Amino acid sequence: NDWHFNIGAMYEIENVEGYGEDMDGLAEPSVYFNAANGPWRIALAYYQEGPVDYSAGKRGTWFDRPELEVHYQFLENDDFSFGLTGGFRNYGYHYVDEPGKDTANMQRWKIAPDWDVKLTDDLRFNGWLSMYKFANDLNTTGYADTRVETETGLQYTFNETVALRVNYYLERGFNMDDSRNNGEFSTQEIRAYLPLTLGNHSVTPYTRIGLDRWSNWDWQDDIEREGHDFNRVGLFYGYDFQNGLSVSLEYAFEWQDHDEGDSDKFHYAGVGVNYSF
Ligand SMILES: CCCCCCCCCCCC[N+](C)(C)[O-]
Ligand SMILES: CCCCCCCCCCCC[N+](C)(C)[O-]
Ligand SMILES: CCCCCCCCCCCC[N+](C)(C)[O-]
Ligand SMILES: CCCCCCCCCCCC[N+](C)(C)[O-]
Ligand SMILES: CCCCCCCCCCCC[N+](C)(C)[O-]
Ligand SMILES: CCCCCCCCCCCC[N+](C)(C)[O-]
Ligand SMILES: CCCCCCCCCCCC[N+](C)(C)[O-]
Ligand SMILES: CCCCCCCCCCCC[N+](C)(C)[O-]
Ligand SMILES: CCCCCCCCCCCC[N+](C)(C)[O-]
Ligand SMILES: CCCCCCCCCCCC[N+](C)(C)[O-]
Ligand SMILES: CCCCCCCCCCCC[N+](C)(C)[O-]
Ligand SMILES: CCCCCCCCCCCC[N+](C)(C)[O-]
Ligand SMILES: CCCCCCCCCCCC[N+](C)(C)[O-]
Ligand SMILES: CCCCCCCCCCCC[N+](C)(C)[O-]
Ligand SMILES: CCCCCCCCCCCC[N+](C)(C)[O-]
Ligand SMILES: CCCCCCCCCCCC[N+](C)(C)[O-]
Ligand SMILES: CCCCCCCCCCCC[N+](C)(C)[O-]
Ligand SMILES: CCCCCCCCCCCC[N+](C)(C)[O-]
Ligand SMILES: CCCCCCCCCCCC[N+](C)(C)[O-]
Ligand SMILES: CCCCCCCCCCCC[N+](C)(C)[O-]
Ligand SMILES: CCCCCCCCCCCC[N+](C)(C)[O-]
Ligand SMILES: CCCCCCCCCCCC[N+](C)(C)[O-]
Ligand SMILES: CCCCCCCCCCCC[N+](C)(C)[O-]
Ligand SMILES: CCCCCCCCCCCC[N+](C)(C)[O-]
Ligand SMILES: CCCCCCCCCCCC[N+](C)(C)[O-]
Ligand SMILES: CCCCCCCCCCCC[N+](C)(C)[O-]
Ligand SMILES: CCCCCCCCCCCC[N+](C)(C)[O-]
Ligand SMILES: CCCCCCCCCCCC[N+](C)(C)[O-]
Ligand SMILES: CCCCCCCCCCCC[N+](C)(C)[O-]
Ligand SMILES: CCCCCCCCCCCC[N+](C)(C)[O-]
Ligand SMILES: CCCCCCCCCCCC[N+](C)(C)[O-]
Ligand SMILES: CCCCCCCCCCCC[N+](C)(C)[O-]
Ligand SMILES: CCCCCCCCCCCC[N+](C)(C)[O-]
Ligand SMILES: CCCCCCCCCCCC[N+](C)(C)[O-]
Ligand SMILES: CCCCCCCCCCCC[N+](C)(C)[O-]
Ligand SMILES: CCCCCCCCCCCC[N+](C)(C)[O-]
Ligand SMILES: CCCCCCCCCCCC[N+](C)(C)[O-]
Ligand SMILES: CCCCCCCCCCCC[N+](C)(C)[O-]
Ligand SMILES: [Ca+2]
Ligand SMILES: [Ca+2]
Ligand SMILES: [Ca+2]
Ligand SMILES: [Ca+2]
Ligand SMILES: [Ca+2]
Ligand SMILES: [Ca+2]
Ligand SMILES: [Ca+2]
Ligand SMILES: [Ca+2]
Ligand SMILES: [Ca+2]
Repeated sequence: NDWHFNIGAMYEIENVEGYGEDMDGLAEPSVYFNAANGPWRIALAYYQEGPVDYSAGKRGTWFDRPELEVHYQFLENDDFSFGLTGGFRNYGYHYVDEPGKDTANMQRWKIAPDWDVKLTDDLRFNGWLSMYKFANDLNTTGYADTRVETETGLQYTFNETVALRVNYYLERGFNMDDSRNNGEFSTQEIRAYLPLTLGNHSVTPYTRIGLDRWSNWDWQDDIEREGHDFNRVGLFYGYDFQNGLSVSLEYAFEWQDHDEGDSDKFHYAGVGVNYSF
């Protein structure tokens, strides 16, 4: 035995500047709770996402997203670790001035291997990969029935204060049922992180470098895919209290170049707390 728990909350913001589809930005509140006992770990989350008009005081089309995940660690050694996560979410949508739409419920099932393997005293290879099935209101939801996503690479530890991580990242959305159509996309990036450790402070500068990316949200009128270049930099800061409440702040800017398109400017901001017990 022994049980250990974490509870926490996050508020985050995502916003393409201009009063576009995300009006004044996407605001996203969430709470989560998790519980671990040796090889088992179980996690609950609730989270909402939708655009906001702050002066009008209004939400646009938004969803909430309750979630359950259980993870089993098959093996954990300094030399090797392999674990597997099952999960499930419901995305409950509430439409606002979308003609012929009110409500929808779409589920998402995921299986995800995860691994860590020691290369030398200082260098490790780690990653996970997830496979997702979306299930119910796909035509009104406009999601694609299937997607894969992975982040995998190398981590070098220089000392107790500095480490570096480079990852390859991929996200692909695609439909295995050819009667669809909706929301296919593909993103590939390299992400690099430079975590820095001093006492109770973690500050980590990071960046994502675009490799290749396309979307086709307008497929019904324009069936060819739109290409993009995105590059992001950000900074994460956290502080441990040491008891074990901890808090964190994060900010990132992203340049969004389109092939057809004037470019966009995107900001992400977030704060969170949690408490381990
Ligand atoms: C569905 C909720 C499950 C109840 C979880 C609450 C248990 C709190 C116990 C705190 C004890 C701290 N402990 C055992 C980790 O040392
Ligand atoms: C209002 C929803 C937020 C609830 C999520 C929990 C936030 C962190 C909990 C605060 C720490 C608890 N405490 C006093 C034992 O440290
Ligand atoms: C540093 C503590 C920050 C606390 C921020 C306040 C949390 C928001 C409370 C949610 C309730 C919103 N409301 C009024 C619609 O019910
Ligand atoms: C102490 C933390 C407070 C700093 C808050 C920084 C504000 C970021 C503004 C992002 C703009 C998007 N917004 C708010 C209009 O949705
Ligand atoms: C300081 C950490 C985060 C503060 C704000 C956290 C808001 C969490 C609220 C839980 C989300 C559920 N709900 C109903 C608001 O969507
Ligand atoms: C993280 C475990 C689940 C706790 C969240 C409560 C279930 C969803 C109910 C909707 C309102 C969420 N709430 C109370 C935080 O605002
Ligand atoms: C000592 C209690 C600490 C509070 C956190 C543990 C409860 C989280 C799990 C309850 C799930 C929330 N619910 C009931 C709305 O589904
Ligand atoms: C659905 C969320 C899963 C969390 C449930 C795990 C709670 C187990 C509580 C047993 C704790 C017994 N104790 C205090 C002696 O450790
Ligand atoms: C989906 C696979 C079935 C597993 C469902 C999740 C339940 C986890 C069991 C927790 C076991 C913890 N323990 C040994 C203290 O009982
Ligand atoms: C994971 C927590 C257990 C299930 C909580 C049920 C909340 C799911 C969302 C339904 C909408 C909630 N509501 C009416 C406050 O918006
Ligand atoms: C049994 C615990 C599982 C927690 C996560 C499951 C949330 C499902 C709630 C969705 C309810 C939507 N509904 C039925 C109102 O349309
Ligand atoms: C998707 C969540 C992971 C569920 C994995 C199922 C648990 C397998 C545990 C079997 C342990 C067998 N063993 C090693 C004791 O012989
Ligand atoms: C909670 C465990 C459930 C795991 C389900 C994982 C689904 C991965 C999606 C790809 C499957 C596509 N499909 C339906 C044609 O087979
Ligand atoms: C390797 C562990 C995988 C977990 C087994 C998959 C069971 C869940 C299958 C998803 C659909 C479940 N259903 C039809 C009852 O809703
Ligand atoms: C890894 C945990 C497995 C999640 C258990 C499933 C909970 C809710 C299932 C609701 C089924 C939804 N629907 C429409 C397919 O019936
Ligand atoms: C799995 C997709 C979510 C990305 C963040 C997860 C970090 C790597 C996976 C760790 C496995 C989960 N667990 C319980 C060991 O923390
Ligand atoms: C794709 C190749 C991955 C790199 C693997 C090569 C790592 C070299 C390990 C050197 C180990 C030295 N030794 C035996 C003393 O430990
Ligand atoms: C993918 C092509 C080469 C990259 C493989 C990973 C790095 C190999 C370095 C392992 C360490 C070798 N040595 C002799 C310094 O220990
Ligand atoms: C997919 C890997 C790309 C090939 C390029 C990697 C070459 C350098 C690998 C890092 C090893 C340097 N070293 C041994 C000190 O850490
Ligand atoms: C982190 C995932 C980001 C990439 C794609 C998100 C899935 C969107 C699929 C189409 C959904 C359209 N809409 C506006 C209803 O969300
Ligand atoms: C250890 C660092 C891992 C980085 C390895 C570099 C990934 C190469 C990506 C291949 C390019 C994909 N494609 C087909 C769009 O060009
Ligand atoms: C050490 C990390 C190296 C990254 C290699 C992992 C798989 C990358 C190749 C995926 C190519 C994607 N695709 C098919 C769209 O080109
Ligand atoms: C995550 C990618 C791996 C980057 C590899 C970093 C190479 C470190 C070489 C440092 C040389 C060691 N030193 C100072 C003793 O000379
Ligand atoms: C390397 C240790 C620190 C890693 C954390 C840095 C990035 C955290 C990303 C937070 C969430 C941003 N996102 C993907 C939701 O938009
Ligand atoms: C948002 C960035 C915040 C910057 C705070 C970083 C300051 C680290 C101070 C290191 C000194 C810690 N100390 C005294 C325990 O050694
Ligand atoms: C290893 C992660 C370090 C975080 C990223 C640091 C920024 C490096 C990229 C150059 C930034 C150029 N500029 C002005 C367009 O931002
Ligand atoms: C901070 C690591 C070095 C990053 C260098 C690549 C940054 C990509 C920014 C736009 C791409 C322009 N290009 C091809 C000249 O790099
Ligand atoms: C530290 C290891 C160095 C790996 C750095 C990864 C950059 C290679 C670029 C991958 C493919 C580039 N391209 C053009 C296919 O997108
Ligand atoms: C921290 C080491 C990472 C090295 C970064 C490698 C940059 C790969 C070049 C990407 C350029 C892709 N493209 C086609 C948009 O120019
Ligand atoms: C560890 C690196 C693995 C090698 C991945 C790089 C494969 C290059 C793929 C070239 C694809 C050309 N294209 C885009 C026309 O298909
Ligand atoms: C909204 C940001 C919350 C950050 C609060 C945490 C600040 C770190 C406290 C600094 C040091 C206190 N100390 C160690 C001198 O006692
Ligand atoms: C400049 C940010 C203000 C910091 C907020 C006040 C909380 C004080 C931090 C408690 C420090 C206790 N500590 C970690 C020395 O043991
Ligand atoms: C960073 C946000 C400010 C939250 C306040 C931080 C609490 C610091 C210490 C918690 C209580 C510690 N205690 C009672 C032993 O001193
Ligand atoms: C913990 C991170 C908090 C620091 C906030 C980041 C400082 C940079 C200010 C945002 C710059 C916006 N931009 C790129 C449009 O100039
Ligand atoms: C508590 C740490 C201090 C918070 C710092 C807040 C400054 C971030 C503002 C970034 C927004 C700049 N802008 C409007 C060009 O995007
Ligand atoms: C740089 C860290 C950012 C932490 C705060 C994230 C939440 C910001 C709250 C959104 C601001 C809304 N507002 C005031 C523009 O209307
Ligand atoms: C530095 C502490 C910041 C705590 C973050 C919680 C503040 C955001 C919650 C209030 C909502 C503000 N908003 C986005 C409606 O303008
Ligand atoms: C925001 C809710 C935070 C509550 C977290 C912890 C409550 C559990 C009590 C700790 C241990 C005391 N006792 C004997 C039950 O173990
Ligand atoms: Ca998001
Ligand atoms: Ca805009
Ligand atoms: Ca906007
Ligand atoms: Ca306004
Ligand atoms: Ca610490
Ligand atoms: Ca198109
Ligand atoms: Ca087009
Ligand atoms: Ca492209
Ligand atoms: Ca352009």
